[PDB]
Amino acid sequence: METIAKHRHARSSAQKVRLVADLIRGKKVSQALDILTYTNKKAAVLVKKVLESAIANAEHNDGADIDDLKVTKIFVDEGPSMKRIMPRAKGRADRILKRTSHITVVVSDR
Amino acid sequence: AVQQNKPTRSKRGMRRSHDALTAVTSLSVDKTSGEKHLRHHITADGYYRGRKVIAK
Amino acid sequence: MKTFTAKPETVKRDWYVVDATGKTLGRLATELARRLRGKHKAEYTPHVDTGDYIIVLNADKVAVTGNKRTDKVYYHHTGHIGGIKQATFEEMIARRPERVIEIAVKGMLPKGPLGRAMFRKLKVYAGNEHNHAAQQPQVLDI
Amino acid sequence: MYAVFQSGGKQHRVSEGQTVRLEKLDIATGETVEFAEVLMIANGEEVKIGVPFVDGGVIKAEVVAHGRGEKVKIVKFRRRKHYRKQQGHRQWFTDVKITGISA
Amino acid sequence: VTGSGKKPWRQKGTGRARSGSIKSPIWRSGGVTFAARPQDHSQKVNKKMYRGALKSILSELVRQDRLIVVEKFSVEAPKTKLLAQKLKDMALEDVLIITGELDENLFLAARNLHKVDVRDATGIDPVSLIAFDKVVMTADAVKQVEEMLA
Amino acid sequence: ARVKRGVIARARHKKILKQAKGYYGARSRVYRVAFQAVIKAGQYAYRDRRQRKRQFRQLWIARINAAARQNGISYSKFINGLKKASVEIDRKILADIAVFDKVAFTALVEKAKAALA
Amino acid sequence: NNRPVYIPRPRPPHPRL
RNA sequence: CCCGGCGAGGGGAGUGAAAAAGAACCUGAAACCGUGUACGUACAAGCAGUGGGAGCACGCUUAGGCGUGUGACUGCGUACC
RNA sequence: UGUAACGGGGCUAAACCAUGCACCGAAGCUGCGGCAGCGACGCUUAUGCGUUGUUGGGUAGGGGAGCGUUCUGUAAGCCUGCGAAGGUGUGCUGUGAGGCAUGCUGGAGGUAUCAGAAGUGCGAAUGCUGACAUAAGUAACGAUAAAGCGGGUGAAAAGCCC
Repeated sequence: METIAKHRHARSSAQKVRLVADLIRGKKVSQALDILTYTNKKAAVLVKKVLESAIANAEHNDGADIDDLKVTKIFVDEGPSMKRIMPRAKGRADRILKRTSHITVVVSDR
Repeated sequence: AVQQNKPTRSKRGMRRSHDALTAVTSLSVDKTSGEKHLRHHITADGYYRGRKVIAK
Repeated sequence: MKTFTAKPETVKRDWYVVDATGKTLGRLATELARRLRGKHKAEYTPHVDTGDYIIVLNADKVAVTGNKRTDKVYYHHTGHIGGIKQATFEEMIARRPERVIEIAVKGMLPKGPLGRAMFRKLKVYAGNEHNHAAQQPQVLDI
Repeated sequence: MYAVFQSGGKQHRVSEGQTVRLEKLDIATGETVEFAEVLMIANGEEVKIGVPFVDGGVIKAEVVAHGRGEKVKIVKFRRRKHYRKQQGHRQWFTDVKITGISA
Repeated sequence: VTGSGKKPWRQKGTGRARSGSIKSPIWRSGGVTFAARPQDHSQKVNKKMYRGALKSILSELVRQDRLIVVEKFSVEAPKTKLLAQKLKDMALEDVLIITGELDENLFLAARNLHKVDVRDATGIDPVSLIAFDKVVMTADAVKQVEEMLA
Repeated sequence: ARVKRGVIARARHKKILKQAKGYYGARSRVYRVAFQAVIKAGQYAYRDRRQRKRQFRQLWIARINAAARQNGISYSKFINGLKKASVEIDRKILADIAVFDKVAFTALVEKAKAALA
Repeated sequence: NNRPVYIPRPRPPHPRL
């Protein structure tokens, strides 16, 4: 089954979250969950929440037996960026980009 | 002090090849409560080596 | 139709033994480069290594005409502040007699991955004995 | 069992019952053509040309197609001299199948 | 273009291209290098050339039998239905009716007919003759044409 | 009558980028660089349409020279013998014969030797 | 996005080779 | 209805001709950033292409090739204005 | 800076002089196929040529002939919700700018032919506007007056409250 689950407009940068995503790609949900539980990154708790939601969606809207689920696909895409002005020396101004991202997790039983 | 040509995405990825994180993959199971925890660390509920150490 | 091109998988390579005693260094080396490149075969292809394995014996017995035995100088740089080192023909023969023959062949072959590949076929020995008797190395008179 | 013949300014080596592409010829697509200018005929026994074009050797061939070749793009460009030119070419070809080779 | 002539920035020192005004044509929101102005596109045509073209057009309509001459063409009442019937039995759908004298009765009947036009001999133009598939001229309308064409 | 050039410009850029397919980096992605790459490929293609003819000519001569020497005659002598014997076989066929039909080549060198002598 | 620069710079010893 | 912090965001359900029409809403190009698949790449020097070209992976009629993608190796080749 | 005054290997002939016969060698010449300009003639006479000879590197520049885009008439005609424009691929086609058919998205406009008028074609102008890269997950996080612990609240506490 597809049972996708995504979290859009995460405040974390796509690059930073993408390191956490590569850790759990292709692994079973049981091993993915505790891998994220003991990863010391902010992106870890963002991805873990998405993974929890995906498992819940599969259990409720689709077939049960979430024990044999795997994270078939997981990817992070750059989202809209917020432009901010930050003063610098000599009356100079520069643009600060608050980068967001969309985290998409796909789990399946086959 | 500043670049003469913008490095490609190929060079950018090559430099980033060493930034990959590593999973702990070393989760031990408590002797009594059977709770997964980091090695040489107390469990979430407050167990270590079987005996409760936090009592809270 | 399309011109024939040798396929590296389906290439037969023979083994030969050349005695390098009393042979002019350059003229012997020129022949070796021709065999290693495979130019002597009717299926020669510039981008395919069609050459044959050559064993050279008695490298230290190679001969040079004129005063080249004492005037010939081999220079090599070590990539340092003043690391330019020179050796005469006698000094090279005393140190490593096989290297001089390899150096001669090295410069008579094309430069590139294919040139290095065909150079690896050459096997130069200082003595009169070789340990390649399992390859059926037929004697080549030249 | 093959022969060598000269057709369109360039020689071809064709075996029995094979299709060969050669320059355009003033022959309709459904007519046999003759090639009496046989440079060499090869078999189990070898016969050469003491005089060019053997003595009686001929080749029977049937026209198949009269198509045009793949498009070739010709680009002429002069650096810094404000001169660029483009062109295209499709060479006419004739497919012919060899039906018979004489002796 | 609404704006001011002040230089956007100083000639020298700035790291950007020299600029003279916010209204330059190579700038956004203001420009148009060669702005159009209201102009008259009418062109002169000689009287003889106009007459010659009109004579040429009339001759070829006769040659292609696209011109039909009939007696007086009139409608008893100002009704488009009557005019449609009168043109239906004549196998005409796109016709230009040219009459010597303009009568309101015929003018009103053809007003709501797009494919049908009613005109006077004086008010005749080359485009109308070319455009319309068939031209019907009354006997009176014909006579005035030669007099004006001469 | 204002004219917008968005549609035409996008068509031209797509055509160039399509011809630049397979190039590395910006040469296959960026039009400014792709246009230069496509033009240079055009010059090389025109030039190499002529180098190909001479490159194959050299290859045939090398093959004939190896085959002729294997039969005991130099290339220059072998070609001279054919001219004396009035043989119009060109290098392309000669190289092809040497690779495949050894007996036919042996007859040719024998014919060339007879003409020279 | 203009951000005019009003930063004058110090006059270094001119090359005057 | 479910995951979530009585969130944000999302998966179902329903409305609708259409929800990759969900209000960040018609069409949705390019630069730029990603995941998957095929091929190549860790002894090889340079405007990165072009000519020749093995191997591999896909399909086609035939059983030999033809096409598509990649491209070891090799000749020539110092961007544009 | 490093052999560094044959391009290198290397050569005592693979150097030099004299003679000779071979071969390699360019986009030159020839052979084969195709296109275009110009001048003739046999004949078509607003055009092919059973033909003939010759020409076709090119900047500044002069001459000739064309493609495509928006709008006007032709056109209340024609195509189009069993699918227009646009977008994105593929396959044919012309010496060229281009054209034609079609898969998927799209959702209601488009326009033959022949003429007419141009805000009619962009890679550069330290061009203008918007978007997005690079350096880079790098420098920095703004006075070196300084924090530590317990409890509380909370999904989460070094920064909040006690």
